Amino acid sequence: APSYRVKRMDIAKNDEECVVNAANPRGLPGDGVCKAVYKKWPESFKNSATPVGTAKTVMCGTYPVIHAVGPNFSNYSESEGDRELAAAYREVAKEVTRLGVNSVAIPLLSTGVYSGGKDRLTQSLNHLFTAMDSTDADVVIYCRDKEWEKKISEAIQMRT
Ligand SMILES: O=C(O)c1nc(=O)[nH]c2ccccc12
Repeated sequence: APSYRVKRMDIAKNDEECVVNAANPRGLPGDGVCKAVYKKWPESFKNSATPVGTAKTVMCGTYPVIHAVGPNFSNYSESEGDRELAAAYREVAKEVTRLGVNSVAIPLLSTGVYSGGKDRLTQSLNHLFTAMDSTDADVVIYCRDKEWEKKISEAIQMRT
């Protein structure tokens, strides 16, 4: 029976069958999640560019890296940003299904330097649930903060 879990650790050390990179539309290495991700799967960045609100899979050997591009809320209106964030997660669910994986390691898109300086834990996590609820995969959400870990865990436990 597929589950949602949260882990406070480096997504580059995930124990899942594939990883979602919080990517930029240029397909460039970047910093944060994208940094450790670039260092662990650099060959996954070959032709990894995909537009805001989309996801693109690049294989690193047989290990799929799903480059998902959340909106930078600095650049987007709240309404248009929300739509692009929902869309990015929809494309992640499609890739996860197409790959036939049993599990996926995923960050909360648009919650760091793309957040526009605002707390988007609930906004981002709800878009993640909406997309991934139609999939068969175990989902492991990776965060770095302790508080965020607690809140994500509570939101997971609240649905069951
Ligand atoms: O803020 C983020 O977590 C984030 N979400 C994303 O979808 N893409 C990003 C690309 C570069 C840096 C940060 C990000």
